[PDB]
Amino acid sequence: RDPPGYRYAAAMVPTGSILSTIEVASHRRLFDFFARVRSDENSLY
Amino acid sequence: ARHETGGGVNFTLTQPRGNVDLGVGYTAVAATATVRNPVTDMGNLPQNFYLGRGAPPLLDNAAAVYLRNAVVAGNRLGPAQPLPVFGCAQVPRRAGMD
Amino acid sequence: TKPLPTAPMAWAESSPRELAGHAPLRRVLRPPIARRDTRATRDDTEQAVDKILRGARRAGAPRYHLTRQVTLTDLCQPNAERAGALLLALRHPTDLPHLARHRAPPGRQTERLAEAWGQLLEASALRAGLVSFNFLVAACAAAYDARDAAEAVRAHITTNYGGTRAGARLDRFSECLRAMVHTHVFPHEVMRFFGGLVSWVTQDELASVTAVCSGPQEATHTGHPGRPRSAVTIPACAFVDLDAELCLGGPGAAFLYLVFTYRQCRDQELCCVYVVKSQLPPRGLEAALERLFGRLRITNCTYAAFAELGVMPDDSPRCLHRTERFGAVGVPVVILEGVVWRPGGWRACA
Amino acid sequence: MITDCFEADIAIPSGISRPDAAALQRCEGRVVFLPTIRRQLALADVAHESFVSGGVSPDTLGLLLAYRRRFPAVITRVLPTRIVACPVDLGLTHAGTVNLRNTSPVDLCNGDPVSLVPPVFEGQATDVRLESLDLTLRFPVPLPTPLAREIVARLVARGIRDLNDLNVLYYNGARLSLVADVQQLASVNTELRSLVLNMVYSITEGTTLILTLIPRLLALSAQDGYVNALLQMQSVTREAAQLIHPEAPMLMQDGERRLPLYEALVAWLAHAGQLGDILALAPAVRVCTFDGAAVVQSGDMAPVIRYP
Amino acid sequence: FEADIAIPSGISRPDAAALQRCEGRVVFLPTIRRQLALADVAHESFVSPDTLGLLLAYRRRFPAVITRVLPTRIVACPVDLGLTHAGTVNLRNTSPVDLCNGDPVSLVPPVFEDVRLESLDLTLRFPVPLPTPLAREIVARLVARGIRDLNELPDLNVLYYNGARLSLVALASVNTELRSLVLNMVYSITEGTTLILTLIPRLLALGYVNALLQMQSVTREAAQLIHPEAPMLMRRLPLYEALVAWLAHAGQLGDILALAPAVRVCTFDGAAVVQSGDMAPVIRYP
Amino acid sequence: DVEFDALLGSYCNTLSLVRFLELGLSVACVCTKFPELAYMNEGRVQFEV
Repeated sequence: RDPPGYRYAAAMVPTGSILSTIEVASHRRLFDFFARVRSDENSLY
Repeated sequence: ARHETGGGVNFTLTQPRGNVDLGVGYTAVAATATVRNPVTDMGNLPQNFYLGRGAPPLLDNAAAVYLRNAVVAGNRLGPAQPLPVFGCAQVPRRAGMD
Repeated sequence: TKPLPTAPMAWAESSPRELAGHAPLRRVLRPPIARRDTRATRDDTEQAVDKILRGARRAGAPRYHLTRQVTLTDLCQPNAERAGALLLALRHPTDLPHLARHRAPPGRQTERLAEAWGQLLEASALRAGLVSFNFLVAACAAAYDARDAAEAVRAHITTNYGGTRAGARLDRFSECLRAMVHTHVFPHEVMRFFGGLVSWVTQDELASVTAVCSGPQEATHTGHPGRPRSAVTIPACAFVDLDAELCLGGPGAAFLYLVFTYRQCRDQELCCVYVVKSQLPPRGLEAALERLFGRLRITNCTYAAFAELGVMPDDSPRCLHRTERFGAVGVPVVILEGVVWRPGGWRACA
Repeated sequence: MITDCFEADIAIPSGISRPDAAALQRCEGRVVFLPTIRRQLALADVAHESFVSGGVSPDTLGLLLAYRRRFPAVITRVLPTRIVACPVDLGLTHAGTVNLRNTSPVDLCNGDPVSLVPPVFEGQATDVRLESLDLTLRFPVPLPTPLAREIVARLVARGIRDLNDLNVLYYNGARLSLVADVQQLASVNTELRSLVLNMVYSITEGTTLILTLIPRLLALSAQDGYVNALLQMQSVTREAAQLIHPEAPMLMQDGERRLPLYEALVAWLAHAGQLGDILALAPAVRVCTFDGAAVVQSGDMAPVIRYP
Repeated sequence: FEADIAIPSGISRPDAAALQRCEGRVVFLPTIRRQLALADVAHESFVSPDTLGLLLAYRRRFPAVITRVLPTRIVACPVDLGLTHAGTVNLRNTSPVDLCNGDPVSLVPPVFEDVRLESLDLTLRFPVPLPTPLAREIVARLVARGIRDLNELPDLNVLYYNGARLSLVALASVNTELRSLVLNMVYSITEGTTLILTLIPRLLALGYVNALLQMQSVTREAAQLIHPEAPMLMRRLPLYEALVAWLAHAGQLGDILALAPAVRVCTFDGAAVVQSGDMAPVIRYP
Repeated sequence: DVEFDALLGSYCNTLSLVRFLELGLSVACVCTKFPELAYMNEGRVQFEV
């Protein structure tokens, strides 16, 4: 497996919004790099 | 055209043509004047049928082999090598012709 | 260079049909789809730079495959033999004292081949190398039917090949091959075809032999621009027709074939190599080998072994029968013309 | 090009009726046996009247035996004045994709080698007769090789009955019957001698070891379902163990340095395993479609790559 | 001509390096087609076969030698078509046998001793490219070993090629893997030599054929017939229909056990002997 | 006697050319074009929920 974490500097400037909101973790298998965070985390920085 | 063989390159030319004979009736004649030398020697060279094939052999292999050997032997014609099964019998080659 | 025979002269440039594709594709149009509805040298070396430039603007010629192999010159010589001769490659020779010990019929000498090979390394001293074709005739010269040219091939090889007492190799290498027939490892299990000569580089005891492993013969880069042309030369002991012996005078492409013949008698064994020109396919060839070589079949359970060699693609194939001078000895040499090499595999006939 | 395409030109004669000239364009990719590899032949050197001996028209068994004396060529293109063919024995095309046509009732698959047979089948012995020239063309029938190894086995075995049924096949559930026909004695003895020289040469002293292993097989076939499906309901070794109790020789002459089993198999392969090639001819062509499908149907043309 | 084999995405760091390790190794693709999936090449696509099964399937599929291996697709040049177009392709040895110059090279299923892609979960078994004189010997030894394991010898486990010792032993899986050949080779002989034994005493008809037969059988075959009939005996037997089913079976094993070459090695400006592990310049077109 | 044969008329078609963006289905697409795709390994898209 090669799940490289997403790129926060780029995602700091998004191209377009999502619309629907759902619990995401309910279905994971659509994605590759999937991460949950509680309110903040150290590696973000 | 172009065709390349043996490393050499070969050209060939062709032309289409046509013939119509616009005479009605006999328009030309061939008269045979003289006679150069006859080709075939007018000889005597009788025939063997043992060159040929397709006749039922007479029943005694003692006799059927007997005749053939007493005929085919030494004949100017009769097969030299025993008959090759497939294509044809072949005439003994002559040393020289006249 | 722009002559005035322009009916065929433009066709010798490979043409005007190069624009046949180039006009509606490259010349027109805006489609892919539109909308609807200092005195002598330089110029002496300067035209040599232009010759690189004349070669760089554009990149008929059939293809080859040239091979080179560095070859010790004990048994074969690319030196005495000119361009346009057959060559034959080999395997490693220490497998010879091993395979003869198990492939022999019961009641023969399995230690015969094990000693006969060491007597050739101890006779050519007075390793999958190469054996040229002309060298192989003089060894098997004592088994032929046209023995006079067999005594002419031997007449020059003792005097022209690099080495002392090449006739002592000829009398020993044939003794090796007469041991191959007895020890039942047949020489067609060893001899491999190597293409016709174009060029060769000499040194002490080794040679860099270049040859055509596949393709036509007459247009190879022979190396000499004065003579970039070579024809195929074969001694007349081996060249056996099957057009005359089978009365097939009908025109068509002829096929070239390498043929071994075997003779197994008690200490009287023979070797013969033949190059066979035929109009026969390989599926209809062995029936002719039954006809000519049945005397060796009755007296022996194989009797022959053959392989493909090449095709003369002419409608009328062209042979020659001359006596060339290799050194100082005239050998009756059959010269084949318009020969295209394509090899093939071997065959057993028990 | 000369090594790639070496295209024989059967010349067409001058006077041909349009019922017969349009018969040739219906025969685009079929098989023509060139007698030599000339670049110029005639239709009289191709047709079935060229195929006859002196007064003797060959039967369907002997008609195989003079295919292999000639050069099988696929016709590539039929011009109005000549017919262009590529002989297979040299080399097919530059890139090498020629087209046959299934005159057989049998479909092909990718990778199947194509052996060609004289027109054996019922309702299929189809000879294009050119009545405006009196030339009949027996175009042969291309088949997959598990058929042509079976049909030639049917035709050989039927003639050997006549020295003292068999004529029905199955291929992919299609019952197809071949024509029961008279067979000439000169053709059968060429086939009969071609077996017994090749079978008896395939027997060596190692084969007397293997014949001891026959009652091992009937001991083994009653256990495995594979050998029970291998032998047959109608084999010979199932009867040739119950009459035959062999024993192996204890010592052999120089039996330590020679290999008894190894010498038998190579002597078997080079004489008996080769034998299906000897009676018939060799499949010099197999089918490699590019993009269409895995199966070329009957009547449809089929792309073609040379076969070693 | 060159075909592409698309790698499905989701390849790990070692599995993407695993396809990089097999640069010039042989691949069978079912049909010559421009796009083709990597499941078709894989060992899963062969269904699982034994060594009689793989020799059937190497005669239907079309071999391609892998050229440059890109990270998204695998580029494959087929042997029957694009090797008459592209002249020389490199090919890597995996055999323990050094390839000499100008050798007809066949490919053989790996009987001796196989890259598995874990992220994709499929195995790629590649054949072992060794030349045709060995290919006819090694299979004939391994069949002959299987018969002496059906009751060995001190010999027959050892081959010498080019002065080098080969080891077929290096096993109990191998003898059962190659077992369905052995049950066919034993059947194809013992059915053969009984039909000979049931037809020569049945006819022995004398035109000259029996004169050709019994003179060639003069203490050679008829003594071999009598010594078989001494270890034997001498209703109507279904003889003439047993010929057909044997000829259809005997002619079929000759094509499995042919092991025809595709590759000839015309080296140029290189060694005459390509070692094991190295690449060999490879052609199939004259 | 006098006789004929005749062609009375001949009729082609017109291939309909259908732009994809004419179809309502293009709603579901967001189409953009790399001029070069083939030089790209795995591409990505980030989301943040």
